[PDB]
Amino acid sequence: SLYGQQQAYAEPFIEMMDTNPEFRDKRSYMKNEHNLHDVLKKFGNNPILNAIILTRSNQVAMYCQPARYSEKGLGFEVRLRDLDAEPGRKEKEEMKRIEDFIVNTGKDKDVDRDSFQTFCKKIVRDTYIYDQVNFEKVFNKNNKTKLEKFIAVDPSTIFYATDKKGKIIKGGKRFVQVVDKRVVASFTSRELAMGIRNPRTELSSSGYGLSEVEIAMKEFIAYNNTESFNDRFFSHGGTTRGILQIRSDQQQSQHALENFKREWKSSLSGINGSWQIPVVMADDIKFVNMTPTANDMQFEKWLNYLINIISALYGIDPAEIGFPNRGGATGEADPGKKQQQSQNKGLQPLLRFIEDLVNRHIISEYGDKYTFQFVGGDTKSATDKLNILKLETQIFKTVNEAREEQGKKPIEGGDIILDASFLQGTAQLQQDKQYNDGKQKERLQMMMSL
Amino acid sequence: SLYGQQQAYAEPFIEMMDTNPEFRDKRSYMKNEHNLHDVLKKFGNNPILNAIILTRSNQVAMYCQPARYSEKGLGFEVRLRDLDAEPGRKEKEEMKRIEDFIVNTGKDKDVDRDSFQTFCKKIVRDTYIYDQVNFEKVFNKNNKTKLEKFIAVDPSTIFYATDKKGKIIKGGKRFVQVVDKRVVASFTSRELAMGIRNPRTELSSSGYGLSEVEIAMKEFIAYNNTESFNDRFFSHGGTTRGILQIRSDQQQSQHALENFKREWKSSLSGINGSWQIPVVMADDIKFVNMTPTANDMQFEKWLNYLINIISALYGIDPAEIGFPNRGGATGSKGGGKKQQQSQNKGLQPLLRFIEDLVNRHIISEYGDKYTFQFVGGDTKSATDKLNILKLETQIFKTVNEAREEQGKKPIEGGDIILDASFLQGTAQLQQDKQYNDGKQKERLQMMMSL
Repeated sequence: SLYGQQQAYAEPFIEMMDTNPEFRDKRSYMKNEHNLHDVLKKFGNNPILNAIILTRSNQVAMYCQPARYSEKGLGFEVRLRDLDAEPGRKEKEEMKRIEDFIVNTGKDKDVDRDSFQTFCKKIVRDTYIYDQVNFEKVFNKNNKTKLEKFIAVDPSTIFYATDKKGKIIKGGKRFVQVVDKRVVASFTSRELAMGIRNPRTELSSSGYGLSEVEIAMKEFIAYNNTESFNDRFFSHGGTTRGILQIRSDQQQSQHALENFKREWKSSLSGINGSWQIPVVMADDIKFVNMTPTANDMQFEKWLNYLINIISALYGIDPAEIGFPNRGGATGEADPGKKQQQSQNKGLQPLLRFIEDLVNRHIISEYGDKYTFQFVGGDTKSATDKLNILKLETQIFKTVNEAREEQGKKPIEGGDIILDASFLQGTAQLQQDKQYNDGKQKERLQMMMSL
Repeated sequence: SLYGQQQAYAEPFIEMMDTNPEFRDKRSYMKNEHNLHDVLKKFGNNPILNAIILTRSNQVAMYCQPARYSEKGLGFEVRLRDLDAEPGRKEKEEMKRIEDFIVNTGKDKDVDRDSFQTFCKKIVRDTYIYDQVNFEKVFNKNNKTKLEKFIAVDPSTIFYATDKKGKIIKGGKRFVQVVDKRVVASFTSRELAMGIRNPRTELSSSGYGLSEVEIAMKEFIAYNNTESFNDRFFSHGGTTRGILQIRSDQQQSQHALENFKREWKSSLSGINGSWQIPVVMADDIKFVNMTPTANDMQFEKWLNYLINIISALYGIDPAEIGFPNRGGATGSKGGGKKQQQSQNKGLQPLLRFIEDLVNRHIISEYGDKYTFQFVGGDTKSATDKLNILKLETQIFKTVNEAREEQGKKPIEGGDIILDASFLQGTAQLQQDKQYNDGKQKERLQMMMSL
């Protein structure tokens, strides 16, 4: 079973003829092809796809540092799940250790290992080429329970392992690594993550993703063709403006024509000849125009159309990558702005996907009490914090509580709210005390008299 | 019966010739087709349809996490139905357990199981391809009453089961799974959900949905044809600008013409030849133009029109997906309001549909006291909460009640509202008390004197 024991079938009921009994082939949507990722790998140098991958991964890279150490507060943090909990002395250190582990991408620091930044850039590129992310988790050899490293692995080499009965293996070696169409390694679900953004219920999809490169492939071909078309004007074309037809009773001999070419170039070529006019006394002279007087690129609208569609599949603004956004007219609790809508639509899903992968696979080694999240900045300058506390000191905080939150010594005459009504209250209660004191003393004096 | 015992017929009275006695065929609206879902499956790779499915499912994916743990408040929550109730100590834990179950998509955590995010993306894709969502509910083997997992199922495999009398089964195994036109599984209403967005009263609709892909199918075909037309200029066309007609008493031999081609390319081709002009002394020379001097894509308006219709059926702005908008040329205005309206107009129906499905099928296992809802954020920052409490402390709250809500010890001189009128009242009442004390003591002393 793919997920677990179920009475509904989740895989093709009849075993399709995979080339190998041991793993499920990555069939194209129409099953016209069985090695789809070897097709898609050919597009990894596409300039548009690479512009998207680079812009997205550059945006992502800003979060990669811990917010804890980043004075602007931008980055990620590891936090307790419950907002109501106060972390214990050991929990704060364990969270700092997990943060450090993530930063180093492993237990010890080692310059030979990817940083978290390099890891994230890798898996972003892999998502947008293959729609398949894999990274291996390597546990300590002496203690299988102790994680030491996680490293991203080439997704084109990772396949679901299949039983001889054509069923996908669960609980065992769920995954195999295949090179030259032989299995070179195998992994359990414990040892290898797989992440997919575009899941399908389709039985024959066999749990694999769905690349936008597959969907947009016709568009990519059309784009490539129009680029080659426009370039071949110079590379292969005839740029010749026209033919100068000179006509007489008989064609000139080749010798005559070649010394006429010499008179021409010696009299009219370059800057030196540039404004002279030839006089020619042929019987008739005609010039046939074979090209437009002013050439420019063709099919520009076609290009914009194609690129707009590809951008809509990837969820990016064409104008963010130097193209017209067809239709223009750009579309929160914050007073945000139109562009931020595009930023958000592009950015939060990818970050959330990465968060999901990290939470499921790494933090889960430390148990569910912790959470990994990326966090944006805050609008909490000294001015804003002082305004907030200026209200809390009216509503809640005595001077000394405020000072204590700063670590500043309490002062005699603190422990009061800074409101005149509070003082009128305390002056009332003081008078009340002095009155009750008088009343009780005179009562006592009368009782002693009686 | 389809719904229940009723005297109005809800199904075709005469049994239509279904291919199999055991299940109801998914006939097309006109009954022109009996295998409708195998028709629609061919469109699941359409770039427009996939752009819509991906944008919608990316929008939905943000809500999958619990709001409880999300400091911005965005996500979902499990809640008591009544807003007036206060949850008991055990109810809070039961709600947390149900939330955890939903997040994990099952009782235990298991990296091999779909997350809720993957489930939602799946069922969104299924709604927008088939207008049919199915997921199986798996109960504990020892206790059939205890739910363990829910898993999304391929909607193309799920059919209504029919009695030998051609009536749809109720109370029994209402559903069957059919693969290769044999029944591989069966389900009760307890074990399988079905969700439909586009219901019909039409008797022959037999309880199935209605995909927008079926309605728009002509438009999709026209789209495909216009795309092929525009692409075939490069793939198959003659791009040849024109014919250079040279004419003389007799055509040149092939040898002469081929060494004329050699003179031509050796003198005029590429950048190297780019600005030279040939002189030719044929009797007459003509150039016949066969194409426009400037080619571009054709039928662009037709494309915009088609995609506008498809977007209007799906309820999405074409500008959201990279097309000019005509239905709202110059956008729309009145009611950030433009963004808010467009976003919610797309998103809220699908979210409400998922909520309804979850409430009916999952939460109902725990009884009607609870509800599952997606919840947006709120503008309830510390600033807003402090403003609110700054009013409540004038209207309701003494300093000490506020401090208690913070868990901070009450202070002598609290128990007062921070309004000067309240203190002026209490200052009056104190004097009133001192007067009544004097009056009563002097009354008693006078009575004792008399």
